[PDB]
Amino acid sequence: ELTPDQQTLLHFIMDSYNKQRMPQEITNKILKEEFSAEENFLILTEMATNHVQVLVEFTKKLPGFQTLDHEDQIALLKGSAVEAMFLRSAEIFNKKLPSGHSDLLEERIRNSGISDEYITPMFSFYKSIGELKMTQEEYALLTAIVILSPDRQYIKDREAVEKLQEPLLDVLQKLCKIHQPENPQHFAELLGRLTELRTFNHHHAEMLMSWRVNDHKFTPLLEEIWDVQ
Amino acid sequence: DHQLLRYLLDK
Ligand SMILES: O=C(O)c1ccc2nc(N3C[C@H]4CCC[C@@H](C3)[C@@H]4OCc3c(-c4c(Cl)cccc4Cl)noc3C3CC3)sc2c1
Repeated sequence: ELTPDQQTLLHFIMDSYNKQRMPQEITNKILKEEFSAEENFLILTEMATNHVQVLVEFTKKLPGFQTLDHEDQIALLKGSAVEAMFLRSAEIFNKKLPSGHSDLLEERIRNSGISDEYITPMFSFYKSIGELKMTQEEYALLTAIVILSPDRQYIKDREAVEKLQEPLLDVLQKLCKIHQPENPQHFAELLGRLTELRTFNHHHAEMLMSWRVNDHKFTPLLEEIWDVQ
Repeated sequence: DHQLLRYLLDK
């Protein structure tokens, strides 16, 4: 059973999620540009600033977001930006999106000044995620439920976020029975991988500082959402 | 902080 409320809700989210595409002229740079450490970082920076914009536009459409406390609206974006960005790339690597150019994207990530410490677990995570064999609807809902985490730092009205989140967890919960009655513990596996995804918040802050002390800079938008000083 | 996030939120 999937409630009618939950079917419309779900298709509405697929609207937002499908609508989130970044232009080809931008993503073609993953394949097109020279491969050197400096160009690799530049391109990752550019895919990221572009992606953040798309992120915001997706979050905006999330039902009831536009009627949240403004201060909390920001606390969520900053809170979820990394986790959401890691899921998007997980989808690219696992689903082999043409426009993601995954093999070349991996080459660029592997030579952009990131410590092995972080590369190893990052790719372990992507591998595990793929093994869940998630649909596009699941990637989409997880991103939605990640953005609307009520446990982020500096949220005032926690319960008001719970209310926006709980329905999406419910819909995902169902999809996990309905699109996989074979494996029972599928939904729980997803949630565990979310915990695993949380650990990348700390890695990413060290990644940023390493980059910065080696005189890389980001964009003003990234600098805001990632809190670069 | 906020400035550019705000700006994207309003559109
Ligand atoms: O819709 C598409 O077609 C499409 C295609 C490709 C594509 N690549 C995307 N990326 C590539 C990259 C992989 C993670 C998500 C970020 C956006 C972008 O982040 C790079 C990144 C990360 C990062 C990495 Cl390397 C892995 C995972 C998550 C992050 Cl935030 N940290 O810093 C940076 C920039 C150097 C400052 S979004 C996207 C959409």
